Amino acid sequence: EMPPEHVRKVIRDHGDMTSRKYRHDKRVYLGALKYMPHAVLKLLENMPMPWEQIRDVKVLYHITGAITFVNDIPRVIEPVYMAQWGTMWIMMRREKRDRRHFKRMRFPPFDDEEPPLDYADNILDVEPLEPIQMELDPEEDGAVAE
Amino acid sequence: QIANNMDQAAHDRLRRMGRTQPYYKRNAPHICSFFVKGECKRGEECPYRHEKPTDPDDPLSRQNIRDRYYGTNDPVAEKILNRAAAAPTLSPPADTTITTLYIGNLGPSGAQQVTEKDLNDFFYQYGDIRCLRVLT
Amino acid sequence: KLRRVRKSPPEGWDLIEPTLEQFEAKMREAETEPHEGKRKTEINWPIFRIHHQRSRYVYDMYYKKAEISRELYEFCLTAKFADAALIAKWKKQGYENLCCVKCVNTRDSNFGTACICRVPKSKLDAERVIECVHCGCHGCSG
Amino acid sequence: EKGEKRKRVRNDDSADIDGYTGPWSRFIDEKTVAKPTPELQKQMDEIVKKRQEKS
Amino acid sequence: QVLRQGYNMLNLLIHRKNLNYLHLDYNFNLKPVKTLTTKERKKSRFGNAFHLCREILRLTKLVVDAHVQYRLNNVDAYQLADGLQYIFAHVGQLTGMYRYKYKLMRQVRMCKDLKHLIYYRFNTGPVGKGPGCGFWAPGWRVWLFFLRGITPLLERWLGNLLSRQFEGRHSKGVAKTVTKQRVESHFDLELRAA
Amino acid sequence: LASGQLKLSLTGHISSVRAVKVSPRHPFLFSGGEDKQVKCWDLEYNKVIRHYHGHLSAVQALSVHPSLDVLVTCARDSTARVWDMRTKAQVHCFAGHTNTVADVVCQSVDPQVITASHDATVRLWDLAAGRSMCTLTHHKK
Amino acid sequence: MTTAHRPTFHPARGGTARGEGDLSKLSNQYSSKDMPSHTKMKYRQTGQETEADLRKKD
Amino acid sequence: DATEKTRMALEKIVNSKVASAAQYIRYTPSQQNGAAGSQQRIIRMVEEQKDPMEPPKFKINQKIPRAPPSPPAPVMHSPPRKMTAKD
Ligand SMILES: O=P(O)(O)O[C@H]1[C@H](OP(=O)(O)O)[C@@H](OP(=O)(O)O)[C@H](OP(=O)(O)O)[C@@H](OP(=O)(O)O)[C@H]1OP(=O)(O)O
Ligand SMILES: [Mg+2]
Ligand SMILES: [Zn+2]
Ligand SMILES: [Zn+2]
Ligand SMILES: [Zn+2]
Ligand SMILES: [Zn+2]
Repeated sequence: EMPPEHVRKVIRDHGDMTSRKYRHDKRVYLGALKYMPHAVLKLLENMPMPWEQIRDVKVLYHITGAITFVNDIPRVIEPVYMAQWGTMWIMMRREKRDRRHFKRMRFPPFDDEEPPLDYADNILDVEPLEPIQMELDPEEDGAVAE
Repeated sequence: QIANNMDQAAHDRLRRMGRTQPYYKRNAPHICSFFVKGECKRGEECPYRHEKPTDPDDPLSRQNIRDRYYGTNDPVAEKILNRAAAAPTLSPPADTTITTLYIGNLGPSGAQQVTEKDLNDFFYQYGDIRCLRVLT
Repeated sequence: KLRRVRKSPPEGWDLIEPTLEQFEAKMREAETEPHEGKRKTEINWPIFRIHHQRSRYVYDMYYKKAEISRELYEFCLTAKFADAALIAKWKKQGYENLCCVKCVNTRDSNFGTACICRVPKSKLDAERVIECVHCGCHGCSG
Repeated sequence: EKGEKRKRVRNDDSADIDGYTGPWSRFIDEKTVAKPTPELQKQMDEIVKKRQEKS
Repeated sequence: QVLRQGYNMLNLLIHRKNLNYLHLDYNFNLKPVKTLTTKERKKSRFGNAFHLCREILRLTKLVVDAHVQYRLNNVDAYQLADGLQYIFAHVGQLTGMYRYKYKLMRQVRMCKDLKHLIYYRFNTGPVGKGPGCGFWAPGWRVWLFFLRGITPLLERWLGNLLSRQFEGRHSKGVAKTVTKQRVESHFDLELRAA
Repeated sequence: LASGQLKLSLTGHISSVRAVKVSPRHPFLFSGGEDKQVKCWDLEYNKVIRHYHGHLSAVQALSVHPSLDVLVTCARDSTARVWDMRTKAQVHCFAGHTNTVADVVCQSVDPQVITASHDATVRLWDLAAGRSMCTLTHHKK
Repeated sequence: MTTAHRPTFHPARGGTARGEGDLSKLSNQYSSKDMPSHTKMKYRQTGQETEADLRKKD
Repeated sequence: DATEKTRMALEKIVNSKVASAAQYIRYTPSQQNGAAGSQQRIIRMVEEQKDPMEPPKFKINQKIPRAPPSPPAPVMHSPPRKMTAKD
């Protein structure tokens, strides 16, 4: 494996595709489209469950940035996963009860002319606000809580 | 057309002009155009050559591919052909009745000198000698 | 990177952190400096050169200098301050000055050969200067 | 045959953030850049103009 | 990255065709920037492979933008989960996909069924109607099983779109079947030949 | 064959049938149409499961190779085409006649394929190499 | 004179579409009907009566 | 022997055909100018790695007339039956 910064630099430099130095890559960028349904599928399959704030995934990516595939298959120990979602059920019901007013977010979340974010600049070092997690009681749950 | 082609006299013309050693300098490398501008920050590392390009007046620079392959207006071909036409060769005298050939560079007298047989057993391949004379 | 490991840094961390924070400062510049006036290869080379240093620093601190224990060294590998796949090479006899990983790889070359920069660069040629395409390494065997 | 290597300017103390090398090497004597002087420039200077006069 | 990549790929196909009078916005709506003539309409109409890819990328942007809004810290944990739940059932609306895939409506109905399944049990008790049911995972899965089947279909369709675009259209001689309309005139040719 | 009784009618073709062969090695029946289609019929379901597409006008003979899994069909368009009856792949086109073909017969030894044509020639074909090497021109018609 | 509504006085010949013997030319487009079918052969059983079994019987 | 010969050629073809749908060479060069002192060369072939993303390289719907027929076979008829006035 090799430094995560490399795909940032490649994707950042190529990204406009007006770059005419990169124009030779344009041919490969088009052909990658054939796989793009497969890249979407692997991305959404991996998506972080609501008790995770950040998930690090392994990706397989083309040396020109042409396409990024997520190489994980997300496996779970299903009694743990049913337990984890069972705690989300408890917590999500509690919040909907307690909130009084719950502001559902707007869709699309960004305007049609708003370009996608600079992630290394914008997202990378704003620290995430905490996820949905139940307060496990370390006396009753100490087999599991840590 | 080339596989069948028969004219041994034409083949032997080509063999003389062809040259007999491979020219690797034409094989080997490209020229450093940042060095032509004069600014090659790569300089010791460079791959490409750091030497004078061919001047743009020099028509040998111009040659396309198709002109070369089809063989029309090919500058290097014309240079070769002009020297081949310039190359000296015999044309016989205007006196039609002359049938005499001077021969020279036979080497010195002694064991290095060719015998009469060495002329007899070769030049009679071409035609009937009427008289033969040697001046050692 | 510390959020990724949940446990807090072990005892040594005050010693390495001033340096490790400077390597991050370098890497953010190298990610972002303009991609013009440099070859299509050259723009990537700062990323690998800083990555090599940062791993070499953590590696030298524990192995050469012993100034961090095991627990902080292994913490650095788990945090991903250190390229520990690459460090596994530096431990090897004959690779102890290696540049990146991609130059050892062989399978990504055309002819199935390691990169040129390996080639005991003393042996290679009388005068040949080299900057291999993967990371600009001039020769990493001696 | 039947029966020195050029010296390098090494800074390989890994803590020296902004200065280090340890397989990145310019030699104690090296040309990083090479250029024609002015006489060789003036020969090449006319060449690019002669290419542009074709237009 | 996958959205940048997906955006650039479709945007490059537009430029490859040289349809510079179309604009693909960052939410993957394909708008025509001017009134097309006739010939620009004939040239630009290109839907089934391209739009189903484009709409799957639209869905992906809705999902990833929800996570982005969370990571910025302007949508907390619960509003993301309700966002993700909403996106998967209500994707029938936000999916322009329904048009091209129209068998896809099977999945829209099945997420509607799951929504009723979850909401009824989730609301049961002192819990009000309206937003907040963040239990996205049952609906999420339905779209992954959709994407399983569509992945080879679109890979084949996009391979045919890309290949004819690079290779050119080879239809200048393949055999044509003889279905309804052609049957009546085709009987005389084979009769007259016989 | 003995009673003369009728016991199927198979309604898949579109305009006319005129080729039938029953395979001597598979439970399949092949048929060719003036509707430009060659069909494979499966004599374990009586449904159709293969179509061989490439003929440009009416099929009018077909033969089923006695030992390979290979099928050959004649049509107007003045060719015979060779098919692989497993994959539907077409892997010869015996162009070389100049007028509509309608007879083909196959045999295991060379010439594996023999074709007869309204150009008043018979041709003998090298089924491996796909070339012809006879033209038996002696017919006037 | 009308003549563009011609009958087939001069029919075209096969062996010249995509890939017909050209097969390196064959092209990467192939999608709809060709792709998926019947990849395993059904050989007829022994005892189809025909050449050797019929002689075997009277 | 005939049936086995027929399949074995097309089989090797079909595998490359669906794909369409160390190893060395010793080269003896008739051009005797040669590599230094060597009447032959021995040379390593490797295959260019196909980029699995790159789309088809070239336009191939180029179309040209049918190749000329193989030279005519003699026509070999019996002599014309003349049937002139009444038929
Ligand atoms: O999708 P939500 O935002 O969770 O809203 C739903 C949805 O409302 P809308 O589709 O009108 O936006 C239901 O409708 P269906 O999608 O199931 O058709 C609706 O049911 P009604 O059709 O009866 O209005 C129901 O409201 P209700 O609880 O009154 O059934 C309400 O569900 P929640 O109130 O629990 O969100
Ligand atoms: Mg119609
Ligand atoms: Zn240079
Ligand atoms: Zn190296
Ligand atoms: Zn390296
Ligand atoms: Zn290297």
